[PDB]
Amino acid sequence: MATPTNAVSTVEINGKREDLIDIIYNIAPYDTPFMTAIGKGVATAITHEWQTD
Amino acid sequence: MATPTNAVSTVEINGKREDLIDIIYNIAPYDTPFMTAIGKGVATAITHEWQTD
Repeated sequence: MATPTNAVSTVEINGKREDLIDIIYNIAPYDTPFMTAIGKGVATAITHEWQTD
Repeated sequence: MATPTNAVSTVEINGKREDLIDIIYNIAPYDTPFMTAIGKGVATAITHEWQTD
């Protein structure tokens, strides 16, 4: 009903390139405060032992 | 049974050395406020005497 009958419109065009941006939006947090706060150490066995007084 | 059938794992081996750290954690307090606050002096006898008025 629209377009002057035999009008060259976006429907008839072939080879229209798509537009996909090269950015992926990810904002999920992955911080580990407790693990960052505490210290590091080495274990040499399945069971790890220490002492208190 | 989620292990290879003929697999040498920590379950069946023997002679594993223990893992005992070389630190002893003691946090008991031993401060003496009243001793630090008051003065110090020398007594030269069994009985110490002074005067008031």
